[PDB]
Amino acid sequence: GLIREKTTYDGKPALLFIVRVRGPLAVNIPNKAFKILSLLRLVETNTGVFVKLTKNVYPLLKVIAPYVVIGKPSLSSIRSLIQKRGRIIYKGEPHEIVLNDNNIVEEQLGDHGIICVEDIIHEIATMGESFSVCNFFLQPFKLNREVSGFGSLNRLRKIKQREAESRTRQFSNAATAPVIEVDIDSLLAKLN
Amino acid sequence: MRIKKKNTRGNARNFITRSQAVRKLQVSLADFRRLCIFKGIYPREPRNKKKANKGSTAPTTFYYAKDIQYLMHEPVLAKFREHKTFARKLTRALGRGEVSSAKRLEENRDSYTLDHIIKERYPSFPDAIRDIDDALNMLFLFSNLPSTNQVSSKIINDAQKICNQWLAYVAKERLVRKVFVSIKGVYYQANIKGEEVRWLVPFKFPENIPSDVDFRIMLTFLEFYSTLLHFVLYKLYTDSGLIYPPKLDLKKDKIISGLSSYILESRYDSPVASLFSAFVFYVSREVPIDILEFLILSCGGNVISEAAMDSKVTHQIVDRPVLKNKVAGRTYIQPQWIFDCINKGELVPANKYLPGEALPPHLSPWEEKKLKMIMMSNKQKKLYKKMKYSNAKKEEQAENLKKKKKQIAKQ
Amino acid sequence: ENYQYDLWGDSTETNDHVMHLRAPKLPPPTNEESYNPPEEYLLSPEEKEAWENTEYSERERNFIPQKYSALRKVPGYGESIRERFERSLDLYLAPRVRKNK
Amino acid sequence: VKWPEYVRVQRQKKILSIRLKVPPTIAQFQYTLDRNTAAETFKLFNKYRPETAAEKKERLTKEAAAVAEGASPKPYAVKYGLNHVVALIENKKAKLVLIANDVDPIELVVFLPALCKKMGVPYAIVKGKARLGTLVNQKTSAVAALTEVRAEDEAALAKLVSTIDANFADKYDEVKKHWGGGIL
RNA sequence: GAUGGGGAAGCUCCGUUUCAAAGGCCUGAUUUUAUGCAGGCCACCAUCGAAAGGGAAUCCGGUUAAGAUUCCGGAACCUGG
Repeated sequence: GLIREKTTYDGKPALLFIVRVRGPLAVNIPNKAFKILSLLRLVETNTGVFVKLTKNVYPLLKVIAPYVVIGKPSLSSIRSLIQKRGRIIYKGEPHEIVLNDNNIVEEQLGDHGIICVEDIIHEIATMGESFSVCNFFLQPFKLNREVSGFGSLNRLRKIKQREAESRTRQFSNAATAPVIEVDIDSLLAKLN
Repeated sequence: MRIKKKNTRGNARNFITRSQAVRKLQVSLADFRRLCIFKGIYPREPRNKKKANKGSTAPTTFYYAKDIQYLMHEPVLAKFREHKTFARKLTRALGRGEVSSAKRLEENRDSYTLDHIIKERYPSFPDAIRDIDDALNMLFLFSNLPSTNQVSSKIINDAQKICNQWLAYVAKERLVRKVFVSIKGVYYQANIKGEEVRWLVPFKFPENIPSDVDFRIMLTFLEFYSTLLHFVLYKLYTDSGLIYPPKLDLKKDKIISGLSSYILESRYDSPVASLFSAFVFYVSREVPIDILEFLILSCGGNVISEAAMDSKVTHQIVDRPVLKNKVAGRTYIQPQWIFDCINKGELVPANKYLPGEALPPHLSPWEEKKLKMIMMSNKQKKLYKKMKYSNAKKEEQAENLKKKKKQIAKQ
Repeated sequence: ENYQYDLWGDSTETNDHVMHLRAPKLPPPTNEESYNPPEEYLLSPEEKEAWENTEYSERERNFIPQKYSALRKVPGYGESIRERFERSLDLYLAPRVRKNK
Repeated sequence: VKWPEYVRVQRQKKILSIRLKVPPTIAQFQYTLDRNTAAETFKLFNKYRPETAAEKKERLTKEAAAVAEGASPKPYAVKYGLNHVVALIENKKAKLVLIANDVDPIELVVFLPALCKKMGVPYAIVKGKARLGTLVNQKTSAVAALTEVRAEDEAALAKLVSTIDANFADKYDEVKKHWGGGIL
C-alpha cells in the first residue's frame, strides 16, 4: 500500500512543512540538534512551521531527519491550517491571541501589503517577498497531536498508529540517506 | 376502599423525580442523559410543585412517566450495556498482554444506529426540516472548530463534509431567500420545501476552546445530528434526482477545498434565485470567498476565485483600502452589495457601494383612565400596571434611538 | 450504503398527536445586530461597563454592536461555542411549560 | 462496627499466616526473584507466548486455503502444565522453571522447588500466578517452564540462568533454617 | 412466626436479632489522559394475632309475603384526585 521513488534534489526553493517527531526514544537532543531546532523554533512536540527549501538548509534537514518529517502541503491544507490555527505573540505582553482580527495584520505589518490572513496564505503559497516577515509573525501553529488518550480503545489505536511508523518512517543513518518526503496533506487530515 | 395516602395518586405518580428516574432505569446519569437527548425528552413543570414532589418543597426536576417508561424499551439501552461489556473485556485483554485478542475483539464490534430513533422522533419528513435548524447550527460550528484531545479529527471532518454537501445541494437548487451578516457570524435562511430554515454560519477564523464548556454533551448532539443530516440529505437528493453520495473532485479539493469540490450531478423559480443570472463575479483576496462564492453561486452564475495555480467577467468584488487598477472591463463593488442585493431581491444599484465609498447601514431582513382605574380589581390593577410598564419600556427603544440619531446628525 | 435509505417515505403522521410533545421552540430571528448597523445602536462607554457588570442570563444583547467600516475588518467570534453550548443545555434541560401569550 | 464475613475471614487468615510458625518446607517462598530479574524473565518469556486459539485457528485456515488451491521446525514455546512441567522435571529436559508463590493449595507446589534442586534443574520463584497466566493465554498456571529455544535467545537464557543462580538459588539456600512466621 | 444459622439418620426441634453482603432517600452541566459513575444521610430488618381494643363519615319518614342506618323520598357527613 506504499510506493517509493528515488528523485534527484533540485535547487529551487520549494515550500516544505516540518512536524516534530519526538524521537528517537533513547536519544537525548544533542547540542547540534538543540541549536538547529532552537533556531527553527521547533522546540516543542507537534509544533509546525513553514520553511524554504534552500540548498543551505538541506544539510540541516538531513541532520534533523530523525527528529522531524517533511513534505509538500497543498494550498488548501496551508489555508486551512492558517485560518484554523494561528499565534500572535505580541503586546495585547506574551499573550497568545490568535488571528481573529485582520486589523492586527494591518497594524503590525502595514506597509508590506499584507492586510488579511488570505494575504499571508498567498504569500506563503507563492514564496512572496514578505515570506520572511510574515512567517516570523506567524508563530508556529500548535498542531493537535495523535489520539492523546490512555485507555481501552485509545491504547489500541496508538499501537496501530505506532506500528505504521516502521513501515512509513525509516532512516539509514548514512550520509547518502535521502531525505524522506511524505504527503503532508494526509498527515494534516489525520492530525487535523 | 381504605384511606388513600395523599402522595400516591395524581401528580405524585404522574411525574417521576430525576433521582428516582435514574434509580428505576438503573442507568448512569451520563447514559441516561444521552438517551434523553437522543429521544429529545425534556423536563416538565406541573402547576403545583409540592403536590408532585411528594408534598416536599424542593427544587426537584420532574419528567413525564410515560416518556421514561417508553425509553426503557429502546434498544439503545441494551447497546450501551453491550458497549460497556466490550470495553471491560478489551481492558482485560490489554492488561493481559494479548494485543491480537484486543484487535480481534475490536474487529467484531459494531456501533448502534439512531435510525429507529429518528423515525419515531420525526414521524414525517417535513418535521425533520422543521427542526434541523439546531442540527445545522451545531454542524456548522463544529466544522470550523479545530480538533483537540476531546473531539477527534474524524468527527470534525465528517461534520465539514456534511456541511459542504448541504451547501452544494442548496447552491445547486438555488433555495437561498434571505441572508444576513452579524458579529456572531453570517446567517443563511434557505427555503427547503417551504420550511424557511435558518442556520448560522460563523466566520472562518480560529476559535478559542475554553475549558469551561463540556464537549461531551456536544459530542452526543453532533453524533445525532450527523445521522439526522445524512438522512435528510439522502432524502433531498433522491427527491431531486441527484446521485448520493455526491463524489468530490480531488483536484478541486486540493485547490479550493470547498463548495466547488463536490461535483454533484443528476445521474430558477424566484427572483432571489435569479440575481446575477449569467454573470461572472471576481472575488479579491480580502473577502471571505467561502461565504461570498456560495451566495453568488446560489443566486446567479459562477465565480472566479482569487486562488490560482500557485477576462469575460462583468463585476469584481474587492475590499482593499485603495483600488489597485480598476480595469474598465470589471465593475468594482464592495462585498456589502451582495448582501443588500439579496435582501432587496431587485439588484440594488451598484453606484452606492463603490470601493472606498461609505457603506450604508446594514438592516436585518427580519385621559380619564386615571380615575377609572379605581374600580379595577387588585389582579386587574396589577395586570394593567404591568402592561403600562411593558409599553413604557418598549417606548424607550424608539426614544433612545431617535435621541442617538439626533446626536449623530450633528456631524 | 449505510444510512443511504429513505426511512420516511410517503408519510403523513403527526408527532403532536399527544399534547405533551411541545414545539422545538426555534430561536427568535436576529434583529439589528448586523456587522454594520446604524451607529445609533452603539452602546455608550458608560453603558458598556454597566452592561458588562450585569450577571449571566440577563444579557439579551450578548455583545456591543460595532460600526465596522469594512468587511475585512470584521473579526472572529470566540463566544460562538458558548452560545451553542447554552442553547444545547437549554434544549434538554430547560423546563418546557405550555402557555398562551 | 461490622464488615462482610468473608472479608473478616480472609483478613484473619492473613494475620494468622503472618503470625503462625511454619516448617521450612513452607515459607520456602516469600524469598523470590527480585523485581529486576523478574522483569528480565518476563521480557524473555514475553517473546514465547503460546499461540492463542484465534492465532492457531487463523493460521490453520490460511494453510488449508493454500492447500485447497493445490518443513519449519517445532515452534519453541513455554511449557506451563503442572503435569507436563513435573514430567520435564525428573527427566533433565527442563532448563528453566518458574514457580508461583500464591498457589491456593500449598501442597500442590511445596515439593516442586525441592525436586527441582534435587534434580539439578534451575528453578526460580516469582510472585503472582496471574503474571504467569497473563503470558500463557490462561487465567493462571502456577508453574512455567522453558524448553529448546531459538539460537538468538540462547545467550539470554544462559545469562538469565546464571543470574538466577547467583541471586536466588545460592543466596536463599539458607532458607532451610529460620522457620517462617516468627514475626512478633 | 419465617428470615441468616445450629442439633437431629429422619418425620423434624431450637432460636425473632440471633456476629447475614437482610434497604431506602437525595444531589450532579455528562464523571477530563475524554461520553463503562461519583458524591451526601439512618441503621429497622416480613407476617398472623380483637366482628367486646383505636377507627372516616347517614338522620328522618314510608314501604314488604319475609328486608331496613341497606329498599323509595328528603336532607346530611368522610377520603382521594
